[PDB]
Amino acid sequence: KVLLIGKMYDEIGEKLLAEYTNVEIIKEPKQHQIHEAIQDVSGVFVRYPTKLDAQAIGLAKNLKVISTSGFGTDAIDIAAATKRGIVVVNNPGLSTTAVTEHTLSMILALAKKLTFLNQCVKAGNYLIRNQVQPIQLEGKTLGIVGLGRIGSAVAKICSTALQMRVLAYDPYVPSGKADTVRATLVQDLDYLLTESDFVSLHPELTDETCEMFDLEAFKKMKPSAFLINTSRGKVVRQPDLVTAIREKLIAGAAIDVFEPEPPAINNPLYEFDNVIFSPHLAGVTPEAGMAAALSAANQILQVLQGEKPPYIINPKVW
Amino acid sequence: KVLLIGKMYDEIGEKLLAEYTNVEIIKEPKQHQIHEAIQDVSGVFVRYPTKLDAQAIGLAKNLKVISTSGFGTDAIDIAAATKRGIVVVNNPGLSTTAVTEHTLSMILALAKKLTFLNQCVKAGNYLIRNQVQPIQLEGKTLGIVGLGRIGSAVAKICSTALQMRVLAYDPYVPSGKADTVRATLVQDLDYLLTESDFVSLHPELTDETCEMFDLEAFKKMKPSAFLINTSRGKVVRQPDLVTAIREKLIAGAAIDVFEPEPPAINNPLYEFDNVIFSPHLAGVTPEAGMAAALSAANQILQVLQGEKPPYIINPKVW
Ligand SMILES: NC(=O)c1ccc[n+]([C@@H]2O[C@H](COP(=O)([O-])OP(=O)(O)OC[C@H]3O[C@@H](n4cnc5c(N)ncnc54)[C@H](O)[C@@H]3O)[C@@H](O)[C@H]2O)c1
Ligand SMILES: NC(=O)c1ccc[n+]([C@@H]2O[C@H](COP(=O)([O-])OP(=O)(O)OC[C@H]3O[C@@H](n4cnc5c(N)ncnc54)[C@H](O)[C@@H]3O)[C@@H](O)[C@H]2O)c1
Ligand SMILES: NC(=O)c1ccc[n+]([C@@H]2O[C@H](COP(=O)([O-])OP(=O)(O)OC[C@H]3O[C@@H](n4cnc5c(N)ncnc54)[C@H](O)[C@@H]3O)[C@@H](O)[C@H]2O)c1
Ligand SMILES: NC(=O)c1ccc[n+]([C@@H]2O[C@H](COP(=O)([O-])OP(=O)(O)OC[C@H]3O[C@@H](n4cnc5c(N)ncnc54)[C@H](O)[C@@H]3O)[C@@H](O)[C@H]2O)c1
Repeated sequence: KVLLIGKMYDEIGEKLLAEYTNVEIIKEPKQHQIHEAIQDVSGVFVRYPTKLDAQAIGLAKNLKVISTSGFGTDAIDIAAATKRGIVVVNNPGLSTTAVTEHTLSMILALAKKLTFLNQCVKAGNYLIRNQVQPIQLEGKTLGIVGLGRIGSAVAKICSTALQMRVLAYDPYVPSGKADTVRATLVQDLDYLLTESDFVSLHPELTDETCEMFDLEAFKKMKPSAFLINTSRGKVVRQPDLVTAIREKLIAGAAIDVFEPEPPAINNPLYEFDNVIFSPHLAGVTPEAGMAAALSAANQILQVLQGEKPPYIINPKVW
Repeated sequence: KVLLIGKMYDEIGEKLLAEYTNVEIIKEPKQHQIHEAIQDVSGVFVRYPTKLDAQAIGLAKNLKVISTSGFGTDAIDIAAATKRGIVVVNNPGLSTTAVTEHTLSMILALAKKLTFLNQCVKAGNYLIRNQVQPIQLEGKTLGIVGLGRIGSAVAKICSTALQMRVLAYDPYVPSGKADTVRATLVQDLDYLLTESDFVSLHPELTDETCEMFDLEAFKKMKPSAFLINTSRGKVVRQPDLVTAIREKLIAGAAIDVFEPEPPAINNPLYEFDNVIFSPHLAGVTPEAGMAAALSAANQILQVLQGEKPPYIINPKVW
């Protein structure tokens, strides 16, 4: 009595759901296919970015729970569920460890000039060791923008294990949270820009953070400093980032998120040896996919058994 | 009087020697320049790889201490110094943090397939994200070969911060050292090979460890496992490593040390996308150079004051 609008990130969530419910799978949804199989179901799983409009909720009679595939909920008609007594739940933060490790990977890679030194050896220029010198992270200053799930885990590892001085900028967290991860929360963003040897951004994308890192920000940063962005592409005004690299306002950057996405085949950032990329894979591990599949599949069984799930979007229904 | 055959890695070691001794510096030393300036000095610092033969030792009348720039001592005639009552000291272990960070850099890089994913994006193959999936380190098993200065620091960070199960193989270490870094010391090496998802080498190069990682070792390793070598090139028999990669006995490797060194323009390892390189820079940071310069400069002053230095190579002179 459950419909899967799109496949889950891991098959374990499908096997678990088949233990307790009659499961139906729609693989590539169109405007008409969804409804003719949604009219009688009691639970629905929506894969981002597939959309679920008011026409779909109106036809699902026994529907009691809507679950997204991840944090994204913009494609779902929340209003149609709050009035009808339907609880809607998302699955956020289940790739926190993945991006935390991925962020660390890019900080170390920039410090050890990894991708550059790899090509030099691969092209027989092993003697580049006489001209290039890596950087030791122990003792350097890390600037964390956004002390959320990822920012805290990154801060915790860099301050204690890597023995870095971690500054944090996040006005929406209690003043005592930065001390729990041995970081120092600051109130002025300019202070974090001038003092950091590395700047890694993990904030939510808001109207405030949209293009928060423009040319005005890059000027304040040390010329030897580096930028890491695993959050969202729009957080950095990319032309100003191209300017900072070319005019050497910063020593380099590591980029997992782009604007626009996907980045064009001839992105000007590709030319620089001090900029490295990953194709938006920071939170894409097999383990993270299982967690999203489990959390989404399991919260379905919670509502069908009367238990309050942890990630309700409309609390006015409980 | 103290002679510097070559500059120290940092000027701080030279300033310290000038505080207490009459210091002379030869920047690009020749064999005959050494002879004409060593006759009256009482301490000498030799920058690798310059050689100090019996002819130079024989001409140094007031000589009481010889200090190398690092761990390397093969260019010094120890026998000719041991006979004349001259103490020889090296400078090992002064880049422990550097190699620890560099080792971590390569473990993360392999897990996130960094250089491969970097080239794909830079060449317009951004859609490689649909075919390749990174690895999450949390929960995987790290096999540390050699639980010394570097092996312990790598173990401590990987066990607690990165949340890995850390195994260690080292028959010459007390059983309780692995517990101080939240690792598990094992007595059978085969156990570490079969259980590890990552194997990182940090042993001393002895006749026991010489080519310790041959084809028999690679067969026991998981096909999904990776190899990291920042210790010495002879610890891995390079042909067997080339075979293991090509026959897919292991998932990849990271190499900072080679045998032979330097690697040629046509090293067979270069063809593979799952093998990454650094040109023997794991322990080469500005901080590491300062520490080595201090230790080398300090052991010179220690012998000139009658104090026993900690890194004597020929203890039979004391
Ligand atoms: N991929 C990365 O993560 C990363 C990060 C930082 C720097 N780099 C690269 O590493 C190199 C060193 O970093 P830096 O900040 O000290 O730059 P730098 O210009 O301040 O000093 C680098 C030295 O190495 C020499 N050199 C640099 N690039 C070379 C090349 N392609 N071929 C031959 N010789 C070269 C230069 O003559 C210079 O003296 C730069 O080319 C930079 O683009 C790469
Ligand atoms: N590259 C990937 O694969 C990937 C995966 C997951 C998440 N992300 C992104 O990484 C980022 C971090 O994720 P998260 O789980 O930590 O989110 P989160 O909700 O846990 O934390 C976001 C933080 O941003 C802070 N913040 C809000 N406005 C700010 C501002 N003006 N200045 C500074 N800080 C501000 C908030 O107080 C919050 O603590 C998000 O933007 C998310 O979309 C990327
Ligand atoms: N740190 C690194 O640089 C690193 C580490 C491991 C693997 N790799 C590379 O990543 C790729 C995938 O890793 P794997 O161990 O899972 O290999 P795999 O043989 O287990 O299969 C990988 C999957 O991705 C696809 N794929 C593999 N190589 C591809 C390529 N060059 N272009 C497009 N699609 C490809 C295949 O269709 C397959 O389904 C391999 O090419 C491997 O050499 C790089
Ligand atoms: N730039 C570089 O890449 C760089 C820098 C420094 C050192 N190194 C090399 O890496 C290693 C540095 O490690 P370290 O500083 O901790 O030295 P270390 O002496 O403190 O540790 C070496 C360990 O090897 C262990 N070992 C000896 N025989 C073994 C065996 N048969 N099996 C397993 N383990 C054995 C010893 O018990 C010892 O603990 C050395 O090989 C050194 O030459 C490389």
